[PDB]
Amino acid sequence: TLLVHGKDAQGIIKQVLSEVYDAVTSTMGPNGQLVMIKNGVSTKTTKDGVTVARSIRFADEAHELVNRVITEPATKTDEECGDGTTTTIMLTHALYHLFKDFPGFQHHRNIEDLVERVIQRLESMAIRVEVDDPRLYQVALTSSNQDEKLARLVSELYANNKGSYPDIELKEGVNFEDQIEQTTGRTIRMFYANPWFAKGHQGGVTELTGFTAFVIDRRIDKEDTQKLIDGVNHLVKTHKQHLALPILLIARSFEEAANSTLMQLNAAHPTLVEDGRPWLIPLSTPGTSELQDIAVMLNAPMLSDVADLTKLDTHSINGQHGQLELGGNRSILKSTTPKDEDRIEQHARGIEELLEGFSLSDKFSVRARYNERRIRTLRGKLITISVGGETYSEVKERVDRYEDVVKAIRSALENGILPGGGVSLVKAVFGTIKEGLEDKDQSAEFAKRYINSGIANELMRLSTIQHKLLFKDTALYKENGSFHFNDDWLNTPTVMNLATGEIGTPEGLGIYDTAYASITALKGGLQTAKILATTKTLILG
Amino acid sequence: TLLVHGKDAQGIIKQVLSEVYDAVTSTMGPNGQLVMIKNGVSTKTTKDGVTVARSIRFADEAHELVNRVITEPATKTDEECGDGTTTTIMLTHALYHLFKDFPGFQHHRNIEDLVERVIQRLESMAIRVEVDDPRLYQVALTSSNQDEKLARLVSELYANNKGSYPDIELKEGVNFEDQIEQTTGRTIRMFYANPWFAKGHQGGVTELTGFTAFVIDRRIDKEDTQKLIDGVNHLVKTHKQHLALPILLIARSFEEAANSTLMQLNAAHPTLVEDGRPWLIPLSTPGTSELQDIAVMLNAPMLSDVADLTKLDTHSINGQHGQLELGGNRSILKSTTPKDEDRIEQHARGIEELLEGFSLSDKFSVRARYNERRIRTLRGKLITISVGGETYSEVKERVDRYEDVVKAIRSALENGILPGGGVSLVKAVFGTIKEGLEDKDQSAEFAKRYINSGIANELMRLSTIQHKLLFKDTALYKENGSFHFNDDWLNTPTVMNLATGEIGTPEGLGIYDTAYASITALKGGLQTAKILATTKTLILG
Amino acid sequence: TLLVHGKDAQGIIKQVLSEVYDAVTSTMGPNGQLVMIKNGVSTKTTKDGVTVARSIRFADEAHELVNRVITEPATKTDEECGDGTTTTIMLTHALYHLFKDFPGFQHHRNIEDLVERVIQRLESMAIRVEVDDPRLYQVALTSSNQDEKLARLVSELYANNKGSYPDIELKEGVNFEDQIEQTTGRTIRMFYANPWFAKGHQGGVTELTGFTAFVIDRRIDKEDTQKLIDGVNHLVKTHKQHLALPILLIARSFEEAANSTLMQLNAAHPTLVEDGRPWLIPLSTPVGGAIGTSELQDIAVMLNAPMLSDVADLTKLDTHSINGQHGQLELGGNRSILKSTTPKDEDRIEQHARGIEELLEGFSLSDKFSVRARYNERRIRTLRGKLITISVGGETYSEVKERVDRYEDVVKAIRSALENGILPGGGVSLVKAVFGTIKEGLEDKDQSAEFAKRYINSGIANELMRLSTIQHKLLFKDTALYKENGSFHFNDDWLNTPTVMNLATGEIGTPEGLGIYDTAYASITALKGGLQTAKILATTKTLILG
Repeated sequence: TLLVHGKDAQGIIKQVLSEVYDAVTSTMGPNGQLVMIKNGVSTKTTKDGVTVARSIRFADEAHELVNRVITEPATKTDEECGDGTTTTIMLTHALYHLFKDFPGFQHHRNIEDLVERVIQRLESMAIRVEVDDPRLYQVALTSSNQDEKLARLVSELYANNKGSYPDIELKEGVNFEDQIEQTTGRTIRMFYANPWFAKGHQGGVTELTGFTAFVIDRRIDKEDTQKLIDGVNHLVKTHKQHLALPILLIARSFEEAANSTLMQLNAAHPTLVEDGRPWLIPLSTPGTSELQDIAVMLNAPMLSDVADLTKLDTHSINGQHGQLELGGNRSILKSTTPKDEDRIEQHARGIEELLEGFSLSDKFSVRARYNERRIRTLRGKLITISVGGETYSEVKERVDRYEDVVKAIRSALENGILPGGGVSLVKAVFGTIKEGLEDKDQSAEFAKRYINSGIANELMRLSTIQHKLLFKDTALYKENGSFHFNDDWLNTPTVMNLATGEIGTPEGLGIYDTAYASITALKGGLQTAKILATTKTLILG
Repeated sequence: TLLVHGKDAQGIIKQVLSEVYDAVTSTMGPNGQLVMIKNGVSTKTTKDGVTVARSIRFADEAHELVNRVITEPATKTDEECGDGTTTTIMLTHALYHLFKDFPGFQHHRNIEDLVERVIQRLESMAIRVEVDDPRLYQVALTSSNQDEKLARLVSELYANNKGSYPDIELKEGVNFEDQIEQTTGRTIRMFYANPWFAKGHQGGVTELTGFTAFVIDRRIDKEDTQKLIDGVNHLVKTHKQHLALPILLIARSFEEAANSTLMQLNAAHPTLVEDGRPWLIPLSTPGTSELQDIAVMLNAPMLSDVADLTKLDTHSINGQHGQLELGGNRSILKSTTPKDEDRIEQHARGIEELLEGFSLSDKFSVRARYNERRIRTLRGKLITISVGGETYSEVKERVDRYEDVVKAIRSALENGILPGGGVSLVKAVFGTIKEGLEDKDQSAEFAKRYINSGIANELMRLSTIQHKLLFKDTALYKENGSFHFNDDWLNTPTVMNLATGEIGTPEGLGIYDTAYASITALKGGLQTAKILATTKTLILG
Repeated sequence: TLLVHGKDAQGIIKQVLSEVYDAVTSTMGPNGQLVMIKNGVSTKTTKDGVTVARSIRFADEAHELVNRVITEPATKTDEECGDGTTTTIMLTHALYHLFKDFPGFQHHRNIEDLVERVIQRLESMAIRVEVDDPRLYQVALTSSNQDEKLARLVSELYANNKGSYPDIELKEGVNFEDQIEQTTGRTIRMFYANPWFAKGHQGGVTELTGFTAFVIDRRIDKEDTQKLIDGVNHLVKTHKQHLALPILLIARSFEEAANSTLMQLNAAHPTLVEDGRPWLIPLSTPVGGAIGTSELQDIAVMLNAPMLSDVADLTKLDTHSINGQHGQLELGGNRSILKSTTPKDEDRIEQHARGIEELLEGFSLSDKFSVRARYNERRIRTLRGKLITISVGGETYSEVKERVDRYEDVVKAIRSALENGILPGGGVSLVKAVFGTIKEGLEDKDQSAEFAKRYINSGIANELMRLSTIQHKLLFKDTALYKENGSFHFNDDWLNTPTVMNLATGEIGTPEGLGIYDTAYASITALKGGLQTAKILATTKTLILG
């Protein structure tokens, strides 16, 4: 195949990045255009930044090779958070032109360094919103495409449950009206290894009022078949007196070689079978410390090896008499005694204490957010909303609109809130320039690198891009050719509510963004911009 | 694949909308042309708007992509009502030009708001015609191609049965004269799960003079096989004294796993078999509240779970001694005692009271119309007319002529009536402009948005389009180049009867349209127009 | 696929109609050209209008789409009557040019009404020929392509059998000479409801020497399944002593719901099965309407069957009502054929035939030419008709099968001649009908004011006169009628004594004098069908190829 080198590769990169920019940006604003996507023999018409980005294709192999670098990192890998895909592609294009404008390795190490200081300001500027705070409604109203009914309902659900963070699931209903099902119960990530072990022997929903759980770490296959026979028969023979059925063997993965062995082990002792219910259930989980949470909830001992089942005692074995609901998708706990809740809360505090002693940068990392996900599983309530409507298509669309509201409010309380309308980036850039210039200690170095170079000024012009796209062709850009920011506008910003038609501050009107989305957009935008600027060779072979 | 953006996309959209408009509109009027459609190795030649719309194809993928947005929403999704597809494509084309003529987001929100107020006028102008009202004869006389005998008979059939909406079936008779068979009986949506349960064990028409029905909600499969054995044997053993055979188990769906179980349960008690007839029949229905109607008709209790069959009493169990005719397509009730009719009428009033307390906009929704479909099932009589004539061909043609009359009268009473000839839309536009301008409170704002802009004036020109296509090349457009409306014509409109050849008022001559068709054409025309106007991107990958 | 709209659609339609017109019309006349058709690896050379029409193809889809509207209605649907396909295409082309010349919906509604009044004159002009009348020979001579031997033989077969109308079948013989087989046997319109009930259980030709028929009036479906079980088991149990198998249940229509029930009823009594033959056969008749009711009454009289209104009437029966015949019957998928009829039965049939004849004797002269009288005559002909089987011979194999087809054309012509009527040939009857209709409307002083405005002043009347001449022109151009001047023109005097030319002899005279006639049904249907297809082609503006 062909090999592209020199001015031609940098020629292709520029063209692809241009075409992707135009298609994704036109979506934004009050004059937001619509994109018409073909799928098979149907037509889907939308204005969703992610969906447009996911679906752009090119004919040439060279063009497509580049296209998988600008979209796909914020498209295929980004499965957890859908929002902030429009923004990342936007900043990539912006910062790419900054790198082309100040060439050479010495400038690049200065650009990368200033942008890194701006990121530190945005991480500081984040407003940590509380559960009771009414600002959640404004975030809910914006994310729901100006829904008055939905934004009221979801905001109330979090506000009424002051003390516990509600986990919300969605199902396609039957009626025209919506129906809410609130439950005081914990959701676990464990599920059936094989459908045979459930009630009715066909993957049903087995309800229990007593159990004895055991958490194994290893992935179980044909090699552990003998260790299970030695393990299970040890407890059934020796330690039967202090044992509440059924015995739950929670692990990472159960292969079909091991599942077939444990089916026969149930048949070996037919005396312990009560109303069809098998007395031994293998349970898989899709992350070592998630099983530690599973162990604490059900008073189960943590075991490394399968052969450790033999060496056990009354001190290690603890059979619970609560209430559990096993399932093919997930298991649900319900009845938790005051003695058990003391153990769970003590374990939850242990995770919280670890988060208290980390740096400010690591609080926004995957480490801290996973540890917060551990806490919420250990202390959470389940709510099931069945969404309704007039047709079939109107229901499933309303389901997606609910899911966007939930994702927005969850991340709002979790991560933070920043002034919307392309304002938080402008405040951060103008803040960091002023801070470095005003600080008389490093003012000599700061002026040489950024100010006198023209990097500082060029970076100010970039932050404006989002505010421009949002509020062009409106009454802000009416007085002159283009609106320009000053020192006063940083203290009291200026936007426009497109629904109402009024001018004010984002704090006054109520326009906000999720902090994690806007920060990741700048981090990811910087990395992808740098790669594109510094590529000189395309290999198609 | 290719990606179309900019002036090309709006260029493609403009062309496809043009070609579809020409092909569908040429059908309308006295000089109504004809379209010649190919299907396999034959030729269908028709002037049916829907059929033309359904069958238009394009060679290019870009062109076909857009074609699925203009035709297919009023073609593939519109299965309940065939009429009002020509009108919807007509208004789409009209309103698309209005959006291109007043560009920018600020104008668009004004257009959408004025058109919305026109819709509120048509919904108010609609004559909800009553059963006893003699205007049905005028609709019947128009639809039957000026039949004096047929329009009288069918109108009398509806008028004499004041209180019940008659369901009409048609059969090819034997005599010269027609013969009418009136029956005071209801049609139900239930039918056989398996052909074995019928008379003769091969899906026959089982006639009964007594039964004991039970309505289950759940979909029944292999999981409910044990619950049926426990349920059926409980009633047959304990509550046999107050039980009239056969026992009807009405539900949502019966799978083959459950049907085979209930076949064996019939064989378990051979003493209760009378003349071959199985004493237990499963009955499926293709909408939770439709089973509630089924429950009320047959004095059956509503049951959520299959296991609820065990916990039952003489208070809950009620065996009827009427007359029922079970069938593979549908079941038909006949003998209803005065005690039962009191229960049905009371339940029907409960549905009517719910409709009384809704908003005016929701009366034309799917919610209200489904609830009216519930009422008509609960209070509906079956009539069988056997159509006769001189030959064989004259009979089957007269059968079709009867069917068009029934379709017309049903839709007239159900939906509403409006003055035809493209007049009701002109009266609506000219009414709404006058109301807003005359109202001195909002006259200042109304003039700025609509009148001074030229929106109001341009909207008046669009309402004329249908009246133009219908009565061009005739004696209305004879005196001058083009006919123009005035203030006086709104009080006494002017059309032309194409059959007779006379000039008068639609009220005088007798030209009418169904209200739901004309309203939904404007609503659907507005949405599709807006989308086409605001699209800038076509993705073919 | 592509979409054709506007002036291009009307452009294609005009071209395809032109090519089909040229290919089919060239067949007609004394200078009648010949068409050479390719079929597989052989060559068929013919001057037959229908066969030319069926075989014309086009390459472009748009062209073939239009071609299926001009040919196929008078080609694929027209199975009963082959003749009058050349005539139908001819008039389509003519009336198409008329609709183009006077455009607009107001003109069109006037054209359709005038042509309708021409049709009414042709139906009035039809001469109802009698069996003994020698004119049938002239019709036979023209239809046989001037055969002296065949036209004599077939005309004699109808003339000698004065009283009974002969049904003629044709078979490929062995000898050089022809052989005639006359049989006293009737043809009935009943046939199998389902192929299972026949001999071999696959729609075969079941031959019987005894039966017990029962004629039901109603159309039978799923509603009558219980009434059949009660009915059949009543006769099989109670009245088995006076019952000759099989039991024939003749009715209007048997639906598949009822047929499946009667299959099981045969299986219920396996003792009465003889050599595979099912003892119960449902039999349908394609009639419909209250005119159609009385054809089943003929079916009832032939087989000594009782007339029954309802299916439930099968229960209340007795030895007086039930009558099992011991004749001979041949059941079939197309039609059933009776053969052996005892002198006792023939007395009942002739008495019933006289009852229909007496009804025709006491009606007015105008009503004798109506649908009522002609249908009642069709009843008589079925009740008194004989079966004749002619085995056609010749020198080779190909000469035999060609002569078979030439026989079939003569039979079809003479049948329809006696049935429908006779009109003066040579494109004379259409000219007489048009010139009659114009003169009648103009001379009638009551409606003369309106008639002049719509037709005469418009130039429609005069343009319609020019069209009726088209057939006469094609037939007698390049001959001594069109010799004195450039073109022959009709006058007032020629309507009283028309002028043609016998192409065989070479003489000038009147069609009545020389002996040139057409079947009335063919000429009427050509005008009706030509008008409908012409209207469609003129008013089409769009072609969808997807």
